[PDB]
Amino acid sequence: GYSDRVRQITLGNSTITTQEAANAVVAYGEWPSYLDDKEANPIDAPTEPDVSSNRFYTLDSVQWKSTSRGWWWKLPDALKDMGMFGQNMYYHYLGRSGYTVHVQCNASKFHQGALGVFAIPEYVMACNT
Amino acid sequence: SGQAVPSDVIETRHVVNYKTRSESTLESFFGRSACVTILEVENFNATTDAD
Ligand SMILES: [Ca+2]
Ligand SMILES: [Ca+2]
Ligand code: NA
Repeated sequence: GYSDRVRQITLGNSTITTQEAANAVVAYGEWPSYLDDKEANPIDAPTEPDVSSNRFYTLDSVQWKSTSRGWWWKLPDALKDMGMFGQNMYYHYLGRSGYTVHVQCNASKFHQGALGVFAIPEYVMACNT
Repeated sequence: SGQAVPSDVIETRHVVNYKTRSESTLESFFGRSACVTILEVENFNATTDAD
């Protein structure tokens, strides 16, 4: 019954379903986690907002056309204005976060096309002068 | 002097400190060859007291 194509993800008050997935990637084989005492740095008791902020936020959609060359976002930038995550981000000097990224694009059995979806650490880009 | 530390006046997490004061021991602080003077000498056929 269970399938590599069918998945549910629940975080906080939010749930995603998909019926045509292709497994899932865990970047570098490592699930996110909290910061251990033996690797800690700032000494103030941290805020851990948990369900208020650790939940799915859906960005404005973009349109894929035959002429599209692609899209980029940065993180945590893309979520800076998202509910309580954004508030916790901006009220503090320091923050860390992992992510579940879910990119959605359905069509039909008669459409064709392929999107590469990449998560890039330190995605530094060239300037235009 | 004042003695209070952060745990006395705020809520703190546990942070293990592995860092050491190795480079501020007196031996470390003074462990450098420092220039203390510049002397001058010459070699030539001297015919005056000054030379
Ligand atoms: Ca909390
Ligand atoms: Ca305290
Ligand atoms: Na220590």
